[PDB]
Amino acid sequence: EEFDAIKIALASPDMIRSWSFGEVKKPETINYRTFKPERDXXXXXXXXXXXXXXXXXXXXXXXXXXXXXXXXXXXXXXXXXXRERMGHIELASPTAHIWFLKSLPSRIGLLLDMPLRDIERVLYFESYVVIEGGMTNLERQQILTEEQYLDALEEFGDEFDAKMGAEAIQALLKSMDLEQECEQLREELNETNSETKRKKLTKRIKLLEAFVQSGNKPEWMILTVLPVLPPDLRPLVPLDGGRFATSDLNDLYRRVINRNNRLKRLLDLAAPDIIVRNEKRMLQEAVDALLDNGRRGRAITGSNKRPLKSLADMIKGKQGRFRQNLLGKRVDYSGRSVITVGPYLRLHQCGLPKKMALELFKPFIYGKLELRGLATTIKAAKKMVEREEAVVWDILDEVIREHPVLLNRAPTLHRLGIQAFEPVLIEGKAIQLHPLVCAAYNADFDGDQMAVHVPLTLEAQLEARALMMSTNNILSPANGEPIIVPSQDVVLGLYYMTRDCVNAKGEGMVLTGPKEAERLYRSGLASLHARVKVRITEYEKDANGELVAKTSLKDTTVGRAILWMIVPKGLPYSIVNQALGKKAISKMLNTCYRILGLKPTVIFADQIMYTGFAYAARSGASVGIDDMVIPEKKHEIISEAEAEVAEIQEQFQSGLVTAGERYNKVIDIWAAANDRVSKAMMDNLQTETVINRDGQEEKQVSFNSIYMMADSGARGSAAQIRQLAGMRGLMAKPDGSIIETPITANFREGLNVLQYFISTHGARKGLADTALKTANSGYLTRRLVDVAQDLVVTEDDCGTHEGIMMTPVIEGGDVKEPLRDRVLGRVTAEDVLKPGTADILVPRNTLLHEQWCDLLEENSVDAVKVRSVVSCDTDFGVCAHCYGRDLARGHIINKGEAIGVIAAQSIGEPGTQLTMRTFHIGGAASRAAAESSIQVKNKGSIKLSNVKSVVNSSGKLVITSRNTELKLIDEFGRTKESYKVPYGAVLAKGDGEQVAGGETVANWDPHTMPVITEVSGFVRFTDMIDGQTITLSSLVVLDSAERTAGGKDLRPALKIVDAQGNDVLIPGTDMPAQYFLPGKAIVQLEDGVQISSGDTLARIPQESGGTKDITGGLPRVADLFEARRPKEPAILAEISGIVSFGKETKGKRRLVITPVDGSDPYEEMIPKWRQLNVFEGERVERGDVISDGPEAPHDILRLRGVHAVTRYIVNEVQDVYRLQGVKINDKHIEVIVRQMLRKATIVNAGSSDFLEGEQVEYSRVKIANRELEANGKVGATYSRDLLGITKASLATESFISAASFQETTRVLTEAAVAGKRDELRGLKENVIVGRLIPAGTGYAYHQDRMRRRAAG
Amino acid sequence: HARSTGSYSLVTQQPLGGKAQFGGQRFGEMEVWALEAYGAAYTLQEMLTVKSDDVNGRTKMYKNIVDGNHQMEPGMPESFNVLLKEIRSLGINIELE
Amino acid sequence: ARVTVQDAVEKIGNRFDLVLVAARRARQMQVGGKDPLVPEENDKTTVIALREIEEGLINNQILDVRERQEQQEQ
Repeated sequence: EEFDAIKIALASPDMIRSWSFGEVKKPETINYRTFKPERDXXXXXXXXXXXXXXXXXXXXXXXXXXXXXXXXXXXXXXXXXXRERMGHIELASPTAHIWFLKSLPSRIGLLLDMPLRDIERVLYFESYVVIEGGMTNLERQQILTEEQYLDALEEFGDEFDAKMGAEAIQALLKSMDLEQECEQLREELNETNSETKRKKLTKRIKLLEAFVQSGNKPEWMILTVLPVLPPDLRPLVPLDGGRFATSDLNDLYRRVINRNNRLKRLLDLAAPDIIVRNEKRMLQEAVDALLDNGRRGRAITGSNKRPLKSLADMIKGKQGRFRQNLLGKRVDYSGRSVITVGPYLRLHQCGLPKKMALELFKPFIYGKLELRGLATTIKAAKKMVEREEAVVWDILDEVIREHPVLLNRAPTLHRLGIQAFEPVLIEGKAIQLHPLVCAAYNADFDGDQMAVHVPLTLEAQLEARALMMSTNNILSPANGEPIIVPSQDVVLGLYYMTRDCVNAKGEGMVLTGPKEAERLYRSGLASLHARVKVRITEYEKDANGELVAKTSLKDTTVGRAILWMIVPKGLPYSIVNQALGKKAISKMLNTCYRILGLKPTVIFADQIMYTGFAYAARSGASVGIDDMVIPEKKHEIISEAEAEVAEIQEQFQSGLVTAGERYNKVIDIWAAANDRVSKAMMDNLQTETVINRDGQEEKQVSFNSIYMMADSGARGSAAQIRQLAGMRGLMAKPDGSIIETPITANFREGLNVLQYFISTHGARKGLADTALKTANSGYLTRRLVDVAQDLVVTEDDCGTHEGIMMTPVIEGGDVKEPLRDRVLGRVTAEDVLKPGTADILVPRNTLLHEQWCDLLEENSVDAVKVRSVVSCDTDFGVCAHCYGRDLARGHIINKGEAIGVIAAQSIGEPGTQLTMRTFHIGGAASRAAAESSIQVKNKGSIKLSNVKSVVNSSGKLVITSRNTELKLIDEFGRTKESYKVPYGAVLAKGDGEQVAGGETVANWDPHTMPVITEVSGFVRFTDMIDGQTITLSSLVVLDSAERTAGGKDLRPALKIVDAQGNDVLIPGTDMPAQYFLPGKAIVQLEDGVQISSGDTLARIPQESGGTKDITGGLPRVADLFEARRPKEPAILAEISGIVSFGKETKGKRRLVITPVDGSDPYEEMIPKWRQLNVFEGERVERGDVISDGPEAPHDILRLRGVHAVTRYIVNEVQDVYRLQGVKINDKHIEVIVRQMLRKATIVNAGSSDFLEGEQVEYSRVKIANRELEANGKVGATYSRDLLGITKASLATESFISAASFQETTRVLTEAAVAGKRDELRGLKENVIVGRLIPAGTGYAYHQDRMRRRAAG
Repeated sequence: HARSTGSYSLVTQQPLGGKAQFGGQRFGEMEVWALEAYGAAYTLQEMLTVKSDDVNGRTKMYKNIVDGNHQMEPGMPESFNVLLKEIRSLGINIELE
Repeated sequence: ARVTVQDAVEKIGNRFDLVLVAARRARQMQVGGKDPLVPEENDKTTVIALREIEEGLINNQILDVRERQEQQEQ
């Protein structure tokens, strides 16, 4: 019996009159000074019985009864209360016409077939348009002028129906016939169809069908009575603390008050043309001017508040209604503390203080004294608390121990920002917080504030107890690895713990297990000693459900023996479990967490921290003047570099060297010299530090704290240390180029004044950038999270056959990531590893053990078909089994989880939170492996995939096609390194040979294209038009975009000729010697110039195709998340068949398409920007790119496919954030792609939805019920174009939601006509309406409770 | 400054903010998406509603503190009634069925 | 105190409704009318409910049969 959503409807006189029923009655209560309101009710003393003006005694004459009652003082009889129901008063009865036509589309304009501006003019104007009639031949909508209305009324006489003002607008809105217009325009546009007809006609037909089947009458658009709110519901937020001032609300109050009151009394009084004209124009501007237009002639211009423009300040405070609802409120129960760090107690617990305690626990203290009975009444307990008795502290502790507290930092990013801890009292005003958790919050101790909230009872305390606990949530659904930061004194302390030293004291020790207590704590045994024979017991978990012990003597240092006592469970026992005390401690933490992720794996794992800060504090590392080491080679390197640069400026003084090459050269010498100072700095960081023992010649490992931080990894970096001792580097914020005045002074040495000047310059620029990235990252999270709201994730496994082929990235010299991490933890349709022997079966899940077994054994196959989230047969929501299994908790996730929605939306936050270096790193570096010299990873046979090998006469090898592939295959067959081989690359060995690590097959200069030819001879320009296409004198061949449309069909090419005139073809190739020149290229040698074998002709100064280099980190992040198609597309092949290019184009798009032969052809032209990759002498299949460059989102979605889209997006994102240092799994990114590819357009016909696109799920239901029905031909295909994906928030099927994320006025205007009910399917709409989110924990009650919707 | 319950405002029934010895500070849209991120429907749904936009949630909540019924009323948000309100002042007025 | 809920997840993995189940048991013991079946570490009835779920003798069917048994006997 619970209500469902709301009802979108219009303003009607019956419902609004129901909201009033009293018309407009009285001020109610106020005006105490006045002493009386309007005072017309029934009483024992009414003095007006049996009539209106008569007495009960029959003596109403003289001075008795009548208007005078029993009390002639104050207190009126009219009140009408204040809050229960929204009232209504007159408030501009005749017209409204405000929020229709307010949006860019005019709704009354399309229903009345009238333009916007003409509606704005004809309102408050004379109107006079005729309405229906049987005696008149004029149209129902036929509009007349004043005089035409006088002659029409005096001529036609009776049966002529028209009204004085807005009534003819009221009367057209009333007289519009939706059925006759629907069938009339339906049969008319269906009988006569045109390209211009479908627009504004067909959509008008379906739109009028939406009006007819909507149920709301257009007559309800206008309001006869306007419902007025009670102040509490009315309330307006004043800017000045609540002042009304001069605003157009007050202007329209002064004009609309007198004009509206005089208009009501005039209309009810049948006023003449003077008062009805002045009151009709003044009131018409009162109701109409507040709606639209008007002149802001308010008080004096300037020095006055004018918070009225579109009258949108009521619906939208700043960006919308967010401030009122759908955004963050002031919450409750908050300490608002500042973080302190407790090292002690438990990873999850709170050093909640006594002062913050008992302030928010007052209800639990009152109920505690009640149930326990130490108090008598609630007031007595209040006295006990206000008196601050000592007994209250004991029961207070009884409550606090197991009553958790949830914690969050105000700038919240990801899901782990809020975590539940078990509070314990600590004396102080602050909260001691676990430092390993501080890195999870990202919070710092610089004094950033803290929001402390108290959960409420069952769902909050226990939900945060079984979910949001910091130990219960370890894994981070962004990187995928468990996020723990045992850095700082844990890395330094474990580094000092695990290490060796020559000689020193103690030598070896026979004692083994308990050698730390007696040996360490007694005397004579250092914390670390090399060559100790102490044995270490081992445990083997390979047995089923049982551990197999073992023991043996291993050489290990005393500190390593101390670290071994931390984890009693099975370990590598000082091999991988000790190492150097580096991030490998986090690695062994991961391997220890790999088995039984609950359990003493979880608990007592903090002993690494207790011993870390314990024996780190015992170590007591320190930094001082002696700590840093200045290399003596610095003087020789700075002097030599200064001498070389002195020779450079001497050559520039002589004029032999240009200023540019001299500047960049000097930059190179100071850069390489700074590298030399860094390397010598490091050399003196390890081998210069010595320890004197006995002869001291052997010395020992360095104990320097700087080296412990650099090698250990607790903090600092080789670059920061390079600034501490070596050169600081060079940068210029205003110029953007490396300065020619380097900093030769170390921090220990006195810096120069100008050095400090440039350093604080660039440092200020760094502060500006790092301060700028926060807002941009926040806005990115705004867009992404606004898109991600749509994930229900309901069905478990729908058994879909579609899955992505999994192949490694294998880019550059070394592979960036292995395929095992991508294929790990993903459902697998087939996924046959090895040469198809057996491998996995069809119905088998991929775990870490099975995927690790197939990855380690028979690794020759790196490609396996794995199901992905983007491809799911589930109609509504996503399938957890198809998406994958992982979470902050253990594996095997369940339904109702946001998954990649919020996990990915929060995953993209840390990547864009900080740029990498100057942000040009994430951009196009313009220098790549295959771009300069193609290199191989593993020794093996290098082959060219999808290419035609063309041998030349010089012995080299060139690719005949445009887009090629160059891969290095090992003896097993697995792909090592594969890069796309572009046309024009001359390689020593095309195929059949081998290559080693770091082998370069071909070398091409990226600055100038060599365009190496084959047969020697004179250069001849082929298909080069002077003055139209193409324009020391050297020719310039530009792109066909700037070429004349007449000669743009042909393309310029360099054709070599012999001395006799005959053409000599290349050996083994049917085509002769020539080179295809792309756009923007420059040809140096002109006609009539002899050339030898392999002579250059033209070079590409710029790429031209997809020209523009790299947008940058922010532009590529907001562009990729923006999902919009590329600026300049290239070409694609939709269907298979004979592919050819022929004929020409005259005054149109160049390069008409000879192909499409076979199945019915269509002539395909184009501007011909990028070079054509496809060959004209061969038949092309479906899905082959006919040109290089970007494939665009639409052509890549309908051509390249979902798989190629996922490859592009995942590869680009993981490369950018990979160079940034953040490795993000494929799952969440493919969820972003899943939400990007939804709402694909639909071409289907016969299902209705004619010619217009609809949702993909609607196509699954329409085609499902289609093939289910006896007619299967009704279903058709659909285009995969993803639009811009930034309007997907506007494309949500829900009503109330996204209205706050978008413009409230525009959403209300556009959707309010469509009249679709929200239905509470939107999650954020549920957040606004108050009913629980049908996901997460509430998915059970929403599924079982919402499962009764079919019953009614 | 620690605060539990305090003065509210006549606008939307939300309290003013800090420095008033009232209010829970603020958990903004980032915390809304943090509860949507943790997947807790309870904390968010009763968050936006019970504390401010709902008097029923506070009255029934404090009444449930006695004997510890522990239930919190989901309620109909009065701030959502400020949105419905403002829309009612707008020329297109929406009414529930 | 309970180290990790993952043990009760090993009992019956859900994690979606375990909030409502353990909140129902901790509701029965917190409101009154129910007694702890586990020796107390001084942990409150909520953690006693977590260990009750870890015991294996409390689940959805036990709350349904026991709830209908108390409703029929009352």
